[PDB]
Amino acid sequence: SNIVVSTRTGEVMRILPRMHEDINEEWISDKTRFAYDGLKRQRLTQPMIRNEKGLLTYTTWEDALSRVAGMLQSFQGNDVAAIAGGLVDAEALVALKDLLNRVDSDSLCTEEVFPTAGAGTDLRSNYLLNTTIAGVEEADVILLVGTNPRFEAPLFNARIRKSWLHNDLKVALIGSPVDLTYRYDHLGDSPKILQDIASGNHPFSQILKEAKKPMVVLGSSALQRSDGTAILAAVSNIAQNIRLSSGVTGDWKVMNILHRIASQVAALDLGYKPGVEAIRKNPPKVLFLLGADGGCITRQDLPKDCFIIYQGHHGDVGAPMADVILPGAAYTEKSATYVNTEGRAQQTKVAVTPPGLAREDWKIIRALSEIAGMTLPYDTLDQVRSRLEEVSPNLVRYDDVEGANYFQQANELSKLVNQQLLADPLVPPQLTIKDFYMTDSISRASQTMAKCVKAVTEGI
Amino acid sequence: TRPTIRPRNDVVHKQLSAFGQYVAEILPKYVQQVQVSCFNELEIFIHPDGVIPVLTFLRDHTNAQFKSLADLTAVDVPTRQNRFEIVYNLLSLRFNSRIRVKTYTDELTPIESSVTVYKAANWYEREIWDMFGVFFANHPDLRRILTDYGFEGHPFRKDFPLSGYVELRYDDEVKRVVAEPVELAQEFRKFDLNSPWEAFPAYRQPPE
Amino acid sequence: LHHALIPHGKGGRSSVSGIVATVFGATGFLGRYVVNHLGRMGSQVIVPYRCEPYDTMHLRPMGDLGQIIFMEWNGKDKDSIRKVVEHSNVVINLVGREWETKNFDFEDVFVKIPHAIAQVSKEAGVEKLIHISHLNADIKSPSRYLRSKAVGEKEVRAAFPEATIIKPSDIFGREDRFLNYFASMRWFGGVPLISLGKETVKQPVYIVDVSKGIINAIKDPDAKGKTFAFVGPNRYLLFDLVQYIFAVAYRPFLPYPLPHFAYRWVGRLFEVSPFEPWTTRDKVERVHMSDMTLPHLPGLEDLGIQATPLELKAIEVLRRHRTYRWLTSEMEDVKPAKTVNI
Amino acid sequence: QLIAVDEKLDITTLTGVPEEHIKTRKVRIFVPARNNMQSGVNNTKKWKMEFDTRERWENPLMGWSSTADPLSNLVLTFSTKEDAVAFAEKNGWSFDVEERKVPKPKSKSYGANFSWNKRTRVSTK
Amino acid sequence: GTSVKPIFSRDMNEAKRRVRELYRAWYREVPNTVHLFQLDISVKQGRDKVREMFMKNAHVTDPRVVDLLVIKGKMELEETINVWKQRTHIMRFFHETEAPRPTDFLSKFYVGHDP
Amino acid sequence: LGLREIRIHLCQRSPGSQGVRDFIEKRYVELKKANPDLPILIRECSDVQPKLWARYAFGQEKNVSLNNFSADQVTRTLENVLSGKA
Amino acid sequence: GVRTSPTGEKVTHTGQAYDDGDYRRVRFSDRQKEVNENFAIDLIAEQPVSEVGSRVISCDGGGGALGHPRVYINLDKETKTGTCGYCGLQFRQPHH
Ligand SMILES: NC(=O)C1=CN([C@@H]2O[C@H](COP(=O)(O)OP(=O)(O)OC[C@H]3O[C@@H](n4cnc5c(N)ncnc54)[C@H](OP(=O)(O)O)[C@@H]3O)[C@@H](O)[C@H]2O)C=CC1
Ligand SMILES: [Zn+2]
Repeated sequence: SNIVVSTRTGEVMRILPRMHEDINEEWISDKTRFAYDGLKRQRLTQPMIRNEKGLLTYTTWEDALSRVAGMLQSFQGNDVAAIAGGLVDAEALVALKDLLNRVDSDSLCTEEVFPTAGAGTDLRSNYLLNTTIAGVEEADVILLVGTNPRFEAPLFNARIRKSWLHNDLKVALIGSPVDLTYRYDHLGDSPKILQDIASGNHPFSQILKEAKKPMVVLGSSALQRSDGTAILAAVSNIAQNIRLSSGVTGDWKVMNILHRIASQVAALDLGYKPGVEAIRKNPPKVLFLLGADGGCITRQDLPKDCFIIYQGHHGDVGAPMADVILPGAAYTEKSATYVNTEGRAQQTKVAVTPPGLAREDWKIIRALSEIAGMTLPYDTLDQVRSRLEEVSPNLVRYDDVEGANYFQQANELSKLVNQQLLADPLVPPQLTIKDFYMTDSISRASQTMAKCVKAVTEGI
Repeated sequence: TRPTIRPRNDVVHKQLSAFGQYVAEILPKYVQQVQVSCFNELEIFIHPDGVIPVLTFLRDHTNAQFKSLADLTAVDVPTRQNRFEIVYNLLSLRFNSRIRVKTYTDELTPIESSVTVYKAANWYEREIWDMFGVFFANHPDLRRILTDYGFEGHPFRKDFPLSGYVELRYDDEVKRVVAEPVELAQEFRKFDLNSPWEAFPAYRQPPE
Repeated sequence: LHHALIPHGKGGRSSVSGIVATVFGATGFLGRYVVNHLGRMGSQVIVPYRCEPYDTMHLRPMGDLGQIIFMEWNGKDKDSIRKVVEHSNVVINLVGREWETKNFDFEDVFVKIPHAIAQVSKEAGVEKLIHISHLNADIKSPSRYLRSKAVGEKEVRAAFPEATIIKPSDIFGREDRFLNYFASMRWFGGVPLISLGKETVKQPVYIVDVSKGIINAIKDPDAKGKTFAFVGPNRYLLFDLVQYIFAVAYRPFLPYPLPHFAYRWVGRLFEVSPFEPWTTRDKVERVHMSDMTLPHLPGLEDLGIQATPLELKAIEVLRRHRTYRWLTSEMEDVKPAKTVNI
Repeated sequence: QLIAVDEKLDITTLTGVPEEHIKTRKVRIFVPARNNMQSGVNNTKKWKMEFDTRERWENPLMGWSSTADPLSNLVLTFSTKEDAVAFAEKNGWSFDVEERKVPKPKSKSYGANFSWNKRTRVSTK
Repeated sequence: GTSVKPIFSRDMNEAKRRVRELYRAWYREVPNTVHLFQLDISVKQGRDKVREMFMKNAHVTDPRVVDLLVIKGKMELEETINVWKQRTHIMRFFHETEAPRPTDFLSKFYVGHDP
Repeated sequence: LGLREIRIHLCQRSPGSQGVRDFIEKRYVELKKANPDLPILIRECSDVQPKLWARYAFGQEKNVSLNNFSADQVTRTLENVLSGKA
Repeated sequence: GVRTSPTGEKVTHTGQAYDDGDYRRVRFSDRQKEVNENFAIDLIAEQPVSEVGSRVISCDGGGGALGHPRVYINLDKETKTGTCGYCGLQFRQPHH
């Protein structure tokens, strides 16, 4: 969502909506509006290392960078891995990719899981919301699979409600019968139903066939479960059946994926491996936690005497388990590029500078590279964005959302794997409003969201 | 409409319109526009090449006799290709009248000095050069007048920051006054005062 | 790092440097330069003073609003020292006198006071201590000044093991007693020199270099428990140095040899002044003593300071001693002096 | 007579700006967004040119907000985007330009509040 | 013809000749400035400062900009010769008090956020 | 020697990428069948030029232009990149 | 309602007090810290609640034109008094 940060004397005062007719219209989410105070609560301000007693203690930038560089120079290849968090910018992602490549490492992963079978991340349209948000107001039917769009993407749900109200849009859901603020046809929560729709046995399959502009949306939260590849294959089968029966209506792009992580799409565009399984297969000796506060990897899943480096802006579940802490900037403290769930690249602006000794993330990575001897070829923001263009050109087009349709190739490549589905009902992580308020480090540090959760749990 | 509204004077308006037409007729080569404001002020917009002729006419013609130069100054409008606007205010004691002559220039195009027509211009032009960087050709002595010695830049330009670029302090190591990059204990607090609602419908611009 | 002490700004007057420095002897020759350099970067400077507050006026324009705090202190009172060093993370000791008063002798200003400062700073949680000694300080010198310097240096080291000790040699500057001292003896007709000053070697150092070295040692993590020697790039014979001094000042140079006992007697005669003595016996001893060479010690070049030669800075001190005839003479007109370099 | 200069306009050496504040500065050219708290649109007509935000810190005395860059409050107003771009180029500043965002024309119908069969019928007034 | 009129020079050659005249005048003036203002710098130091100030604008290709630069330099010289400037103004050209700002990436990263 | 990933940056509607487009829509799938573990990132170029990137061990990478190529030309250069032949 | 910080520093009505490790306390050495002794919150808490026999009351702070702009307070809630948004005076209807 396009926003306005209003500051005064170098302090964030409030967040307001900024009108974008194609993304958020005139509205923002409550998490967007009221979670900014979490940027003042549990902040990493100075570098930290472990002392002789095994406790985190403050340190100059020079010594922490030298320690990390010395540990990086020892190991190489598969022994060095990095996990990116949910609020990581494209510049930091590409800097970390380059830094780990100079060591000949490819274990660059994200906590959010996307299936790699078939095309995987090879084709962009495989993991994008191809119809786009504004295109929702053109569809005549939409099928939702294994998601709660109300809490995962509140403005997307608002757009769906708007089309339901004005365009008489027909909505169906496969999953838990959550309250979406509009009436929908609930088909159930068993994933097998998807296969039934593809088969044509199900009543709803005919409904998709008659529709001129059908849309199928698969939430990335359903892809987090064990049979995510099978679910994606079934959804692609449904979309391909629609395209084969009704023919090509044009540039309609039936198939969609709804993301919930701000950093996921940029990481996939840059070539990061989705999921963590690559690290669990080959545990590393040095681990970079670029704002990774999801708790997917702990010290039980790693070899003992593992050198964990955390780089972020908040003290959360990922910081106390690290050996070196490098304080980074938040999204209000840097000019950073984030890519939309529909693929639209946008850039933030600096409202205030990072507190204390905190620095920009790509600058941290570049300084570490220079200390370690493998200096990266970029010194300024323009040069690192030139590198971003070199890796993925769409990351420098800052309002473009057009892209290619490679659904045929992805569908063909998804048929070579025949993984079995699970007989486990689809349950989204967010089931009621109470689960909506705290999702990431900033909103968990926010005292306003604690009040919201308390008020929802006991109304009083 | 009587008590709180400033009264009108149509006689002066008619006289000023007639004289503006007169001046435009006599000098078609340089006069580009003539205006009379609602409070009876006559304005003449001319090409930059007509500074010396027009002013000379306005000083020496029997019907003009604008013997006094009240004020000469510049206005900075960055959105215009010709950034700077040169304004001459003249007073006629014989006919008890005031006139305004406006021309334009940019950062690199010199303006002809009007010292020969009016002696009073000598300092004003200097001030313009000091505050906006407009060069005046054939000035007897053109140099900085208001700023400090060795001052870099022209403060009255819109892109010049309010507090400037350098500040002064006494240093005891060198035993003298030194200039350093400006640093403020309290930054100037910019205020957004403009209302999001239109105030004067009469001045509304076409919406393109 | 105590967030309130995290550096902020561009290193200017209104910036925050993260340094809270108590500068003892800030109303002296070196103290003004040290306080000026500290206040340039925007440091909180605490000035303990025992003189009249008027004599501190020149130190007030050197810092931003609230960045220079003047407090009274007594050298013999440890409570005063604790009061002035309680909130500081750096303590610099520039206390010293070139003569003995009826209240303080050489072992009072160079042994007792430095030891008390070091001990109170160590027990008050001060992190960094800078102590100034002399290059020629040793316990077997004929000068009681230098013997007290050496004793106080070792006592400060004992009380504050991780202290930084800096040993300059013959600091020259506008308010010095090195160039001004030799320029002022023109009023006695001739220049008395022991053995005509042909057996003495001096290596004077610029005042700005010493202040910069102190500031750099403050912000150098590796300089915790080291000992530095601050010397100039050139070594001169005393005769050549004084001749160059008189040449820059454009005064007639009429040196003559004076025996050691006679010069010591004139120093004792001048010692009787209840005010600042023109010269003393200890001053005579230190002037005619060769500068020690300690190559094993770190120097200014190890703190990033390139020592400024006397030739580029003698005019700024000695132009005041010229007459009206020679007042406008330039710098490169005086034919730099002969150097005993290695 | 005219001399026919065929070079790019560059007044950088004449403005007296320190070279630090010419090469490392990034300006933004944009039409400001409407304040979402009011419906007035009079502040979204002209183009603005502003500079990148620099560091602000707290004064050790009184806790005021101190700055070190002179262009913190410099905002310029232009009638068209091309004028702002020309000004930035001739002043030697590197710029980023955001296209104007105009609200789409809406289709409003009062009678739609009382539809016989559509979903737009309201439940209260 | 781009409809642009000159100040003094019509091409780069005349502008270069005016630059050379101004440079000669400054080079001749430097020793008198050192003597009159009682500066603690050498004549070579002042002449190198003049050379640096002239070379700071070596990239200009517009004769009008070169003309305006020469005019400003003439005013500066006229200020210096007539002793309108003071020792402080003359010594501002050297920045003796300003601490040198490091230019490499690591030092900028250590001190703060400015590029 | 050791290839790690390859990138095809093709511009969506410019004529110079037309042949490249044909490749992606005719014989990319077969290629992905042959190299099921090699990242082959298909990305959308601006109005400038189509090109192919090849990254090797320790971060070394090189690019080749694909302007006005044909499907045969692009598969030829891709197979040259894949094998130890330039 | 001044209280003493653990370090011994007086706490202002805004609640500000330098910590033990804060060097900025050195400005109060040989001098004093200025703390206003009359706490407005405690002073306004001492005022008795005014009983009125109307649903809506008016407050101008006293003194007529020397007070604050006149405002009207609703007193329909029985579990909470009506507070003036300028003066802090409390009003309520007869209950019990
Ligand atoms: N100048 C030189 O040639 C070099 C200096 N030395 C050492 O460098 C240090 C500083 O040098 P410099 O500035 O020239 O010396 P100064 O004589 O110029 O100043 C000495 C400072 O110490 C203070 N001070 C002196 N005695 C006492 C006392 N009994 N109690 C409290 N404060 C006192 C003075 O305060 P007040 O004004 O009130 O008297 C004064 O502020 C000294 O320790 C000196 O020994 C090192 C090598 C030579
Ligand atoms: Zn009231």
